[PDB]
Amino acid sequence: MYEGNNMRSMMGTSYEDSRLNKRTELNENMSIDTNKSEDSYGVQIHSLSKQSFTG
Amino acid sequence: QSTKNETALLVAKSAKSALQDFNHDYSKSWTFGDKWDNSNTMFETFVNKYLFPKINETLLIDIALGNRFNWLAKEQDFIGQYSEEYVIMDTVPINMDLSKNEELMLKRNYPRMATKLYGNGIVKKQKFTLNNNDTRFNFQTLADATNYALGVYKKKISDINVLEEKEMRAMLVDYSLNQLSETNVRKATSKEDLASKVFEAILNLQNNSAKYNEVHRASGGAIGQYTTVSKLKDIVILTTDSLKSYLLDTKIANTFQIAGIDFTDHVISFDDLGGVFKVTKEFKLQNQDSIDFLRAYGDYQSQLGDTIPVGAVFTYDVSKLKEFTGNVEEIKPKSDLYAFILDINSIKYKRYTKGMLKPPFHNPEFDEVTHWIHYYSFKAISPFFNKILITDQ
Amino acid sequence: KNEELMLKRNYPRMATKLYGNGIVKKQKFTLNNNDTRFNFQTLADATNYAL
Repeated sequence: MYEGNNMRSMMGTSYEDSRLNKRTELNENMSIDTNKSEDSYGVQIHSLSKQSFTG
Repeated sequence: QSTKNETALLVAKSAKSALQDFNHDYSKSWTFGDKWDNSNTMFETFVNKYLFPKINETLLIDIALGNRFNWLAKEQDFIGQYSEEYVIMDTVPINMDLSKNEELMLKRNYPRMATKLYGNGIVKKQKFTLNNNDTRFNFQTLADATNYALGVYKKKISDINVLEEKEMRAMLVDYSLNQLSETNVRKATSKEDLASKVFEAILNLQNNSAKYNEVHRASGGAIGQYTTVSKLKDIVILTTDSLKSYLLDTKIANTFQIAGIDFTDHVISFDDLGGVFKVTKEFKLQNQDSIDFLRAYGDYQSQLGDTIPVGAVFTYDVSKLKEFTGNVEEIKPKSDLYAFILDINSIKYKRYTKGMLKPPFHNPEFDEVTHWIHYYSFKAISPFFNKILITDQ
Repeated sequence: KNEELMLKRNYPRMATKLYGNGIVKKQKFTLNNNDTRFNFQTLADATNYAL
């Protein structure tokens, strides 16, 4: 409530939100597409996308 | 056995390695090289048997490692430390015995209360350190070094997810064992028995029971009863993955009317329900290899002589250390036959990750960049809801 | 703990495995133009043989 000048370099600006970023994820999905043995009644074994992890 | 091959002797002479040129305050400053042979090694080509071999690529295999919980993640705003909630206990009504004198209507009856005071969470921290001197002696291109620095950051934001996942399942298995006193355990007898006993226990959630909850260790709810039901949009059951595999290949397969009776949407599971450990007896650190083993997992800050309080966890296999046997106990089910059922909004998970990354610290006098990660997690079990364990006890 | 703990170095650990070379593989075949003509009744089936 008291103003003064709340903006100083750090810890005058840290007690507010302070740059919400990099949320801990379920962006790649778990327990839904993963942990899923609920696959369709298939027709053949067609292919599996070989991914080359490069970085 | 040994080897009289001269280039094997060259590899074995580690005195000329680059490692000796950083442990010491002075060194050689010129190199005369050496005649490198490839013959009688694992490094021959047919034509040119005198070249040092070549590496063509690296690829930096990385996996992203989710949480399986963070719809539980609500966000408080990092103020205060004590939070609590409370209920009113039941009062069964009484008959009208009019023979009693009329002035008791002046006498009072306050309602009764059971609270549960929780307290603070805990803040998790980890460091990592990008060098500019030793680490670039590898990485034949700079692009591999940039992918390296990116991938170490991505996996050090995945490990926090797998960490809080395994310690959540640690906390509620620990609550399943050391709490949840006498009624709500149910002894199964086989891997198919508790498959029936779970939806025996389902539909016991939804009768008005003064049992099935954990009021009897609240503040004022030591003596008295308290009734609560569930809704079936809210129940969460958990178990070993082998149990739900036995479910999904046996009962919903070999039966014939599974249009409505399939509770499998509320089944979360795990591979094994223990890799976690609990302190007893409040030891200290004495031996060198113990903290060296701690260095293998990121625990740098502990030294010899540092105590360990009784309420801590260790989250990986650490009990095989000679200084922990008898002091450290694994939170695990007893018999690989486990089904702990509850309702959601009985667990409280609440973290603060707003100021998560910190600014990097540059150390010029050894030329590194150090990053920290901080986040304030809190988790507990509210004891005011219906829960049933099923094991072999 | 002590406040000078922040200038301690925490290097990341990696785990490697190396791989050798592969194998180059080779096969050869030789066609003829003079006596091969003695075993066909057209030029078309000889070209079918060659393909």
